[PDB]
Amino acid sequence: GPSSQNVTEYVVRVPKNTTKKYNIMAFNAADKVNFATWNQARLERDLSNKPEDQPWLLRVNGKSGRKFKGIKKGGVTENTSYYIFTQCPDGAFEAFPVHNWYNFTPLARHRTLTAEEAEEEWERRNKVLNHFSI
Amino acid sequence: EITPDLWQEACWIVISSYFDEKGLVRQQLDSFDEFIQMSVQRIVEDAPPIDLQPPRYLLKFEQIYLSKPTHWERDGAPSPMMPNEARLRNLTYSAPLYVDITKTVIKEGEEQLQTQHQKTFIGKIPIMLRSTYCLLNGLTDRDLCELNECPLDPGGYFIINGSEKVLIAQEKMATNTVYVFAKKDSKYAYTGECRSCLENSSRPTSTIWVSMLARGGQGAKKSAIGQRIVATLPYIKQEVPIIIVFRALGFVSDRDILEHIIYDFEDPEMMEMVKPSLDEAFVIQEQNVALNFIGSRGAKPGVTKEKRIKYAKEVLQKEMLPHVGVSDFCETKKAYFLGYMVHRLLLAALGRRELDDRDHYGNKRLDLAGPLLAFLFRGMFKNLLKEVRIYAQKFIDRGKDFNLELAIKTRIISDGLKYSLATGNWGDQKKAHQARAGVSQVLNRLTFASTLSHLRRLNSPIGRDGKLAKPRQLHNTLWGMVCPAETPEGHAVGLVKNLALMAYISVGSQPSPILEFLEEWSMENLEEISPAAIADATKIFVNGCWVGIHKDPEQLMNTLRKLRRQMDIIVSEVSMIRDIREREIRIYTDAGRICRPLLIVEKQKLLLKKRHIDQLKEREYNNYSWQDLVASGVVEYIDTLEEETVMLAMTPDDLQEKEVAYCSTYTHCEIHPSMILGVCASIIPFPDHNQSPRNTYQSAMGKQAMG
Amino acid sequence: VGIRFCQECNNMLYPKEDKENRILLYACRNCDYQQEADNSCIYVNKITHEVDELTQIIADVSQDPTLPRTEDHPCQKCGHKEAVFFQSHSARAEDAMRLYYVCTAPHCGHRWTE
Amino acid sequence: FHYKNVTLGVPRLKELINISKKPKTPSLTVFLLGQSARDAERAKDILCRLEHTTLRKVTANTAIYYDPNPQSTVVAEDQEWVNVYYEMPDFDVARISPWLLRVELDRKHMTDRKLTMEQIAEKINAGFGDDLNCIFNDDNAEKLVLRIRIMNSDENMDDDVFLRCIESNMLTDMTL
Amino acid sequence: ESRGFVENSYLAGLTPTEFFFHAMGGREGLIDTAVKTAETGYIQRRLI
Amino acid sequence: AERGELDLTGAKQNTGVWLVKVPKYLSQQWAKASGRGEVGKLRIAKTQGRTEVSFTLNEDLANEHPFVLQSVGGQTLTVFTESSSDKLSLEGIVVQRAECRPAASENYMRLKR
Ligand SMILES: [Zn+2]
Ligand SMILES: [Zn+2]
Repeated sequence: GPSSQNVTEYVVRVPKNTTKKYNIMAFNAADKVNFATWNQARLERDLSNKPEDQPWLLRVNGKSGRKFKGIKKGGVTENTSYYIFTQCPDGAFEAFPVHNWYNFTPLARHRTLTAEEAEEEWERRNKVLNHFSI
Repeated sequence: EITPDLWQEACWIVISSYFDEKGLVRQQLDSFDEFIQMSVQRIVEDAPPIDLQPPRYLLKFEQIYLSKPTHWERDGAPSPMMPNEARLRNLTYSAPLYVDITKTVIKEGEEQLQTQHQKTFIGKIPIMLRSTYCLLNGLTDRDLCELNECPLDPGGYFIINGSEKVLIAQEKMATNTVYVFAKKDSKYAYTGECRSCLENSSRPTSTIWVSMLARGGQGAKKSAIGQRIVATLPYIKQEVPIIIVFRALGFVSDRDILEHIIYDFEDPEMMEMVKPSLDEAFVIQEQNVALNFIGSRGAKPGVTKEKRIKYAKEVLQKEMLPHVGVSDFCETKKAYFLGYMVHRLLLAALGRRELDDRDHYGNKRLDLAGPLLAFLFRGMFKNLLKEVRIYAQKFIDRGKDFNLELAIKTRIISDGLKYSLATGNWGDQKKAHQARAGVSQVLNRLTFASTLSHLRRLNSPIGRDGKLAKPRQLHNTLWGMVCPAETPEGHAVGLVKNLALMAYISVGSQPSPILEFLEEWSMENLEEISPAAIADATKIFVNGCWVGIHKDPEQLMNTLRKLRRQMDIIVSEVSMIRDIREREIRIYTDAGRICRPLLIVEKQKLLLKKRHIDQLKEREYNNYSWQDLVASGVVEYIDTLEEETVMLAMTPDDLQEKEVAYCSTYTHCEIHPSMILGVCASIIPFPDHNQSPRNTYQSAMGKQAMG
Repeated sequence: VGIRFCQECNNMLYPKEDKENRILLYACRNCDYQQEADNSCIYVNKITHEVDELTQIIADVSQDPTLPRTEDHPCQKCGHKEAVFFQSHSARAEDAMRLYYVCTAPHCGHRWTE
Repeated sequence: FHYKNVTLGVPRLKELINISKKPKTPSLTVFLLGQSARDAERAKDILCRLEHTTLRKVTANTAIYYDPNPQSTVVAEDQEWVNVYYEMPDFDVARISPWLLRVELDRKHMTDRKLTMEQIAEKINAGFGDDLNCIFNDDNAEKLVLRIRIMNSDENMDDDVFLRCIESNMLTDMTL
Repeated sequence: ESRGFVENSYLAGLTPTEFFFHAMGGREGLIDTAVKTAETGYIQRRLI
Repeated sequence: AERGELDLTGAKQNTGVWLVKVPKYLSQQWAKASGRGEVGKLRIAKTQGRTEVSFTLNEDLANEHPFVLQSVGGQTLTVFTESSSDKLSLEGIVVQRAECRPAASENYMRLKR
């Protein structure tokens, strides 16, 4: 097949400017997210921190949809820059710089908790079972 | 080309090459040249500026200089002092110290006015004799006699108020590693420890325990669930469950926490043990309430909420494991290491790995003059900057101006070092009660072999009357690195010890060039990997820090050893351990490890051919010496830790002959087994014929013989 | 005997009992994902602890230059006539002076006691 | 130490000098009155009768199964004896607990103390209450197993954690 | 011979590995005497 | 049309992108990109049991960098943008990662020996 006998040569350019900053949006493979299920998405900087440093908040499907939180990686160009390489209709390659790395993870909308009450809970549990002994 | 049974004259011709170059007190002279070329420049360079204020001012230090030791006469005319006048006139042998300071005024007054005052006087540092900064460096015997000095004097001591002081190397427990003990008296059934210090930059060293409570806790409640893993962080009052401190770093989910702690989910025996750790920590199930829980009990109980969430943020960020990373970023590393610390505590409870040994001599480090004066110079440079502010603020509120040559109190560094050296207590003058005593005693000049046996002496800092025998008995690991026969009687039996003849203490280096080689030799970083590709990989540590994994360890180990054989890229003083069973690889570069050379052995033959001998008996007019012998890969320095993964032969002509043989995979060979004795114990004829306590008496008795 | 993780929130699935069909159900305590148990046993506790370390020793120990070797006992799976033997070197050292062997031929790794 | 364990010398002296509660090896020497002082067999039987023996010393392994019905018999071969009990079915008073506890014993450690699970069976009942119920094999079968369920009067705090608490409590507080 | 049995005599001299084990035995025998004096002196003072 | 609204077009197009790690000195050479931004040409040779990619510097940029292909498995990677008009857009999903290295980095041969 062409992956075995395939051969080719293409030109690479690195434009000194772009119309938009380029970032990486990373997902855990273990989740195997079906992007087709994403009818829509909202994407906003996280509000816990109340800008460029702000973690992202991703809300899939507008109103009723999924939600992820994206946390910035420590470094992205500390030793080596990361580039996005894109194929163009002329076959030539275009390279785009990676501005930032954000880590996206899934969120658990159910199961709310209040440790104040749960602290008393663990003590009571550590008391009732300790009582009525022998 | 081989050396058959000409061995008895061949082993004594390489040992002559060793002592002709190194000498007997290179221990002392090399740690000093380090403290004064690097360890002093870094201290002033890595210091916070003193921005202060309307206008505001700048001050920062750039470069340090020194001059040859000098004495200021009665009328202010300087002159170089020779070491002899320092003894006769009860002077002190020291050298002045300068620095470059730059001062910029920032008032946004449409101009940033900067100015600098270079070579500003600071103080005076003592100078160890025969160093690279002494007046006797590199002189010939015709000139050493002309200044009334002895050409045989070894050097390696200070002259302070006429006296001659010598610094005693102090022992110390190794840092940045995990040790598992078992206190059989207290509530804990197991315990871990890790003393951390971020590359010679912190006055204290933060220590963190990871305990586990006892099984026989009398109480029906805890009887069923079992023991709960606890942690005792620094700067907090109360114990903390581990799942709580895990969530304070993020990682609130319990599928993500239990993959930093357990590396393979086909193990039901371990997962059962960590289950009752979640039940009690199924309380703080979100981040901010967790920070409040740990933030509630500190050195200051927070009255408000935001301060506790602030207070708990840095203590968990700048006091927890500072050796991994202190930046507020890269907090996935502090999670893995804290996971490895707990994964290793469970292995000690299922009985899959043995507990660590306290007196195993591979867990110890030695503090020479270098790492001792540098520790004492920090506490007196901060103390010098703390009192430029007090003089600037009092002087800038009136708004007049500023002048710095009058701000520097020069008596801080001069009288600071000179005091503690002369009297011994390793502290401050108003701190004659909080210091460690017994360092810096007076050189012994009774006989010439009592002088040499003083510049080579260790000291374990445990008490001098404790009846516990295990810090006093002879460890087997002391083979070849500490003299077995020489020790004093009385109350200090086994507490002070002398090191063997060829034992060599390392000086230290930077791990930068090995890390840059490791990443380009197919080592996956920790961040960009999945925690399921960790079961069949060998975790690679470097200097105490987990820095990746690797799916092919042995080739790397042999390659590294081979590189070390020529020391091609690796300072020949780094040790590289690989333990096949626990499936990891360790690398060390720090200062304090104790080494000794051995002979490298290939398949079953030595690597020292005859071509190396007939050109080594000619060093006088050939310029071929010990250094050209290490750089050719026939000898090699072997640490104590690395000495557990090695197979030694005592003598070539007798242990490396094919037969029905003991072993067949010898990796090294000794030079002569007589180099396991100290200085005062190697003047005894036929000591292999006496009873053992007799050899101890003479070694403590030839130190007081007239000559 | 193993462990069960939830398929939604990736947590530990607890066992529960339903009074309808008399079948073990594994439940979660964050969400309420459910499923039935196939082996229908929960707890097991081995006190004999007679685990044969033939399942714990690694095949690369035959690269150790500090272990004794033998020409008497050859390997069965490959016929190599050189082995390397040692002791239990673990706990359960009451009557533990057995002698496990490992073949030294490259890429055999066969292990056996006697 | 050059001489089992006895304390002599100056530490024994200052153990006699003071009367501190803690001798480093308290030991009562015992002598025997009857022909038991002569023959080794009666000496060994009174030996075993004096020594303390708990449960975890006579067990091989334990397992918590789930039998919602005593005829389910999840493990394959215990159906025989549990069934020959089942044709003589007694104590089905309130319910039948779906939670089971199965214990395996080591006849080596059993016979050395001259024990068999009959006396164990009554005393694990007589001494703890009647909340437990023990059916057992016949010792002619090589492996000695006895199965226990909670008294179903409690089913008309989870019973699983309670059964694990009881399991972890009986093997150390046995007092055989 | 690998765990401490010295099979020579003081007239025929010891081999290195035996000279080390002999040193170990002597060392412990040397520590015990250092402890004994203080212990016995103090206890006798109390009793008297 | 809203600030927090993210374009999903790239993803929904299943648009693929390539990811390449580049040394700073080369990247510093690249900030001096020739002409509009051209830096050179990429050469790709695939065989029945070997595939070779490399990049060659522009003659102007000069006044061979082989690629090491890296796996993207274990973590799904996509690229998302922020315009100078602050509009947000997803350009694509990462179908390749790589790291060009200088050829014959000195001794390595010595360290193999
Ligand atoms: Zn769940
Ligand atoms: Zn084989």
